[PDB]
Amino acid sequence: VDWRFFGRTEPKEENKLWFSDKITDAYNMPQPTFDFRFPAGRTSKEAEDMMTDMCVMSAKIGGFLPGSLPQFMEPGLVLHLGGTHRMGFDEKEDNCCVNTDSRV
Amino acid sequence: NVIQGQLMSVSVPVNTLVVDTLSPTSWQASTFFVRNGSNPEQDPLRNLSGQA
Amino acid sequence: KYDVVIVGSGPIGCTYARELVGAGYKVAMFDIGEIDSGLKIGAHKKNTVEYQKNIDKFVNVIQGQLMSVSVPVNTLVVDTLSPTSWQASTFFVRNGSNPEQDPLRNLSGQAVTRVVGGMSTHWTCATPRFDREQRPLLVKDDADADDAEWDRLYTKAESYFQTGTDQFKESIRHNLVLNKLTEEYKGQRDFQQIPLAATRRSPTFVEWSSANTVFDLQNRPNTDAPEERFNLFPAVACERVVRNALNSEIESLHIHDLISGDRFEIKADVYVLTAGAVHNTQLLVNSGFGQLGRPNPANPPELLPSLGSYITEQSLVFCQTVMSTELIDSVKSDMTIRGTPGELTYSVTYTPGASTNKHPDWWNEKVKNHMMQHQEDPLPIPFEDPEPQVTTLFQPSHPWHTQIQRDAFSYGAVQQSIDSRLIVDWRFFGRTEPKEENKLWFSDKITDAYNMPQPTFDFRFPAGRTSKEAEDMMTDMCVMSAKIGGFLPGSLPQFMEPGLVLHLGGTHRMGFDEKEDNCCVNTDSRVFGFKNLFLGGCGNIPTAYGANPTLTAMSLAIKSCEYIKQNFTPSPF
Amino acid sequence: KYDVVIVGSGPIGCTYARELVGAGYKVAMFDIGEIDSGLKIGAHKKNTVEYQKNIDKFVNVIQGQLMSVSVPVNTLVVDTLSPTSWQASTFFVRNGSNPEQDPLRNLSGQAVTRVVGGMSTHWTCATPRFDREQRPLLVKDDADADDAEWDRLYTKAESYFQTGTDQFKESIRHNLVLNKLTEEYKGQRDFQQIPLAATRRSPTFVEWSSANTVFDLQNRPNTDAPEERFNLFPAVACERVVRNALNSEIESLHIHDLISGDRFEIKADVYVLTAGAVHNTQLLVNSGFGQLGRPNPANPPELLPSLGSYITEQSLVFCQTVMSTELIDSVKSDMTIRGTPGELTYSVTYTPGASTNKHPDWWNEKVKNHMMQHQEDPLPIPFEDPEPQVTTLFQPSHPWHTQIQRDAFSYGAVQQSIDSRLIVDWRFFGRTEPKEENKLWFSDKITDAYNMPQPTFDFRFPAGRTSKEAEDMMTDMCVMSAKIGGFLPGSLPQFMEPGLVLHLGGTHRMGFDEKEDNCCVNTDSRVFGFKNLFLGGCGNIPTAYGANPTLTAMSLAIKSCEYIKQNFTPSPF
Ligand SMILES: *Cc1cc2c(cc1C)nc1c(=O)[nH]c(=O)nc-1n2C[C@H](O)[C@H](O)[C@H](O)COP(=O)(O)OP(=O)(O)OC[C@H]1O[C@@H](n2cnc3c(N)ncnc32)[C@H](O)[C@@H]1O
Ligand SMILES: *Cc1cc2c(cc1C)nc1c(=O)[nH]c(=O)nc-1n2C[C@H](O)[C@H](O)[C@H](O)COP(=O)(O)OP(=O)(O)OC[C@H]1O[C@@H](n2cnc3c(N)ncnc32)[C@H](O)[C@@H]1O
Repeated sequence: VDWRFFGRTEPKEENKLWFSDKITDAYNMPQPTFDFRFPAGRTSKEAEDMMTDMCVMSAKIGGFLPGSLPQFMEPGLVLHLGGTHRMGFDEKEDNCCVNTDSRV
Repeated sequence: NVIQGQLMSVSVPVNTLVVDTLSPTSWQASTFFVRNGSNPEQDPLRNLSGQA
Repeated sequence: KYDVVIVGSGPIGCTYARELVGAGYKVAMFDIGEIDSGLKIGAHKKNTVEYQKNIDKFVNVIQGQLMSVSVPVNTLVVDTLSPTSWQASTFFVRNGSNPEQDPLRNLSGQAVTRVVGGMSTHWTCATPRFDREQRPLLVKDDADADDAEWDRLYTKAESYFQTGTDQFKESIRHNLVLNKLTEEYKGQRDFQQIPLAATRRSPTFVEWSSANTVFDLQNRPNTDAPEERFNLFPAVACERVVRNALNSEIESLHIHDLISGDRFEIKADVYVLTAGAVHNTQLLVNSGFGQLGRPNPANPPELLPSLGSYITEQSLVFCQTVMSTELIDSVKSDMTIRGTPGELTYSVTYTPGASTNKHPDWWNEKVKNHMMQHQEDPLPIPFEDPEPQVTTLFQPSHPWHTQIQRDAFSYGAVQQSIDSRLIVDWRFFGRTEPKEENKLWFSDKITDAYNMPQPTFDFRFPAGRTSKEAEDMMTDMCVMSAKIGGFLPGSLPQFMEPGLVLHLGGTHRMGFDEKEDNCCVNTDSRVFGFKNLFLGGCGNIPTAYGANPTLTAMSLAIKSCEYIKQNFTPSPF
Repeated sequence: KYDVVIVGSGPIGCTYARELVGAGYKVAMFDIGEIDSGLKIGAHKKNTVEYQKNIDKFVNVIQGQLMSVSVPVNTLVVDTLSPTSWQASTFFVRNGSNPEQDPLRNLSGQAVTRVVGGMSTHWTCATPRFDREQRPLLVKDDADADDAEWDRLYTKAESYFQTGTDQFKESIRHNLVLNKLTEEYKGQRDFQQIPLAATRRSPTFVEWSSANTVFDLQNRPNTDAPEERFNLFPAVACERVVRNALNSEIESLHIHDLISGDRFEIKADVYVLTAGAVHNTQLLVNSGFGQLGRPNPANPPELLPSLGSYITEQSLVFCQTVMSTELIDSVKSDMTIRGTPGELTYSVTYTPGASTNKHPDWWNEKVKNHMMQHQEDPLPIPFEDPEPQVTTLFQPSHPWHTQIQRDAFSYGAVQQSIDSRLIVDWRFFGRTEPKEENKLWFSDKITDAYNMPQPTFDFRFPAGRTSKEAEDMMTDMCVMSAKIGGFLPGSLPQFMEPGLVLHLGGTHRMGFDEKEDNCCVNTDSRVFGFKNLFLGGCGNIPTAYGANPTLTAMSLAIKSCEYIKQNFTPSPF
């Protein structure tokens, strides 16, 4: 049995996806670059509490499989990236890019 | 394998792993230079290395 | 001819030596292994200046002297050989494997050490007492008297080992870990330093105890002990104790000198076997106790039917953690920190004696000095900080022993990327119910490297409580360790191979009545029916225990020595 | 105050001790390391009965005492940590790494051993002579006289080491390998047993030589040597030799007692440094020879400008093979074999003395007995067969040393599937041209675990001949080994990490003229300009060599002792 537990990440202004003005990708487009750390506070506290929850819960079904012991996966392997062009009611007030009609 | 076959990494930092078991006749650079499609802008410690 | 012969120069044999040499007996001691620890015979191998400056190297020394007890026949397929290479058509018995061994009913991790001083040349030195729930009875039907007997014996044992609980009191990391854990358990689990057989000599050097601490193993008489009589004979395999016909006395010991190759017999009044849990059993079975060969429930042994049954070994779980931001920041919580490290304006200061300080001035001085003198280093932990040595001892509500430390460890290339000061080891040790079906037996056909009957395990962790607790123990380590930091990749929470822990007991177990308690020795460690044969070691322990057993084994050995002293007279000098 | 002080108790220090104690000098010897080899001080650690019954365990003992010289700063990314774990924002200097070390210009495999007896406590004991093409000149402009000098010195060195070439003559596997290789090379390469410093005591036990063989390291005078004077002082770090102003004499040696922590100075007439290739250099640079810090071509050292330059280390390639069907079948070529193993009609017979037999009766007896008494075993090789010990020595046409053996090896789980009798190790060792740009230097800021200037390598294998030969050497091992069997998966042909081989030379090299030969010592191993300072060890070797260097180092040390004997008078007893 596989266990995958997925945590929530607070949006923080310092967490960015930006694009190189010099370097390009395979399609000659500006090369994507991440400036990302999991926020301190709630996000990190919950992530570790989440790991513990999976250890506790999974023990009810059986022991860990060697070679697949409890672990954090590499950041962004999960592919659930959001907030790169985020929605809100007011551009300035909600620090966002699109409205609730997804209109820029 | 099908999943792995179509996930292309977004930003790969410059690799700095030391391989010092090469033959003396093999060419080797004196630095860990930007290679193999790595992104030289990418700080390896502030990445989403798994993003694809 | 001697008064007493002791087989094995481990810390339990040395306990007998210490007591009986001191009492004026003419003692001989034999060990199959050799003197290979320095001029302090049987001393701890980690007590060199060079090891304590390169501590992770010591794991190699441990590995170098753990020889696997029973290896099953290997059936791994290698089909990438060249076509010209020879290959058998079957997975035949090879490379010292034991063909009697079922690979799925083994203690694959069980190993033995054959060197003077035994495993005490390399052990971790943790010497906790067993609480009542883990401990065999020495007095029946009076718990107070039983507690008093145990307290007196353990106190003497702690004396011999030089057990202390204060040698790591000035470690920042020790404190950091202990102080956090004790805050998080609501007063319902107590955390202390692991009781350690060790004496600190300086802030960077600890003299770990060993067999040598217990008894120095020098031949006597000598200048320091002109009226004592002791000889030690290394590289002598003890092969057989010779039973009389009535099974009431041992009459000699057969030995094989490994150097000359000659075989002798040695006469003593008293024979003590302290060859370890595995090798005590083997020597007994080779002498006609229990039985050789696959055991049959139809045909039980007539002599010591319980020998080699009810064996126990602990479940062991392990991980490492990387210390949390919260804890690293707390190290420096009392400091005012201004500027950027390495720049002209950088400073780290504290106010001595301030009441709002979390830490005493000794801590703050060390941290401030480290931070100001090593501005290239981003951690507040000083460089020669002693390692954490933390436990919460076994209790009914958490019936497992715990050790939270930073022991010698061979980090992989990627783990070595993590600063060692951040790394904490977790080892949790479970207790195993004694079950008659769990056995150590010996082949009637196959022999080991010393031409002795080959040991074979028939072991599974008992169903019920033992297995339920082991898994609850794994969970406890996941929960507890999360309070200090996340898991270190490559050292994620795992069960270790059965018997890697080396806390095997019950192979020649103690009780009040041979039949009623299904046992082999009485509370004097005397073999039932025999006037003059005693066994010492963890194999005597008949109970389900989680804590490290050597101190308890030693305590039983002191009691056994008292019996010998009360009943056998030393020969005249 | 002593006549002679020797720094280091390795086999080269013991050579000086042997010669000079014997000649009647009052000798002191210091070693930073401790006595930890048994009561035979400085003896080979593989000389226990237990290791020779469990030989693959000995690799752990070697690993346990090789401390890396210079480790670069690690920059491996671990990004699978929990978010609560502390992490630095940079790959900062940690875990004892050397921040001066360029990771791409290192000898990452270089390590040192600090124990009494040095590396001779664990070495492989191969003691070949160097042919002319590898060997420094002791006499200029007369090759015959040079050859005579070398023959006399090597002969004495072989005596001290107890070097032999016959101790493995009855190994089936030795023969199987040697006899095949010599048939396949058309008479143009000669194969012999590796000359080994060792004395066989029985068919399953070899007493490997060490420093102890050379000099027993017991204090004198003693009962065996009432008129000799020697003291050995372990756990003493030798820190500095004190130069006079004219750089013509050493005036004292500063020492640090590691146990008490006190620092002393010791006066002698003669100072000999035998602390190894790395640590001789370090002790000299700490005493003001050469220079501390990153070297500058602008600003060369005024004292011993060649110290720490022209360093050489060998290229080393390795694989293992699994013995071919052709060779395994040849073992039993003289046998008539009828029936199926384990069945009533199975038999294996030969005709003694038959002329058409390929093998002598001693071989055929062993094989027939093995095959008939172990019918469960599919191989014709007896179980306690000694290991192969085969070489073809360096020659102009194949300028690399070779060793074809079966040494201690920690096989992975899958390799352990292959019967050990089938497995053969290949190690080929190349020669490295001395180049001025190849350096060992010492940090002016960073210190090692003993508070001494931190060693740093600036090394690449020279372009040209050295690199061309190394790759030709790899190819030679692929070609040669294929004659015996295919490669063992997990041990495929590979270059080992630079300096793992531990045959570093040229760090304080010998020659006739300091300026002309770019060197540090003369052919008496005397430091140029100094009346009373001598260096011993592989660091003296100035040439490109492939063969194992210790015997050659020892030969130079005997010559140095002769000079000391001719020029310094022992003090009166
Ligand atoms: C391996 C080790 C063990 C250890 C541990 C960590 C490791 C890496 N840490 C421990 C700790 O923190 N606390 C604790 O209580 N125990 C720890 N251990 C285990 C401990 O070392 C053993 O429990 C203890 O050493 C047992 O003592 P004992 O004296 O009973 O047995 P021994 O040390 O194994 O020595 C027995 C000897 O007798 C010899 N021998 C064996 N067979 C023969 C024969 N046939 N003839 C003559 N002599 C024999 C051995 O060679 C040996 O020295
Ligand atoms: C590691 C080993 C080495 C070895 C080998 C296999 C391995 C696994 N096999 C070899 C073989 O088959 N043939 C051969 O010729 N060499 C082999 N080697 C290498 C060999 O062991 C060395 O070449 C030899 O031991 C060198 O001898 P030497 O006497 O020059 O040096 P040493 O053995 O390193 O001992 C030097 C000692 O001095 C000490 N020390 C170091 N620093 C100090 C200071 N500051 N003060 C006082 N003492 C110092 C050491 O502790 C040491 O014992």
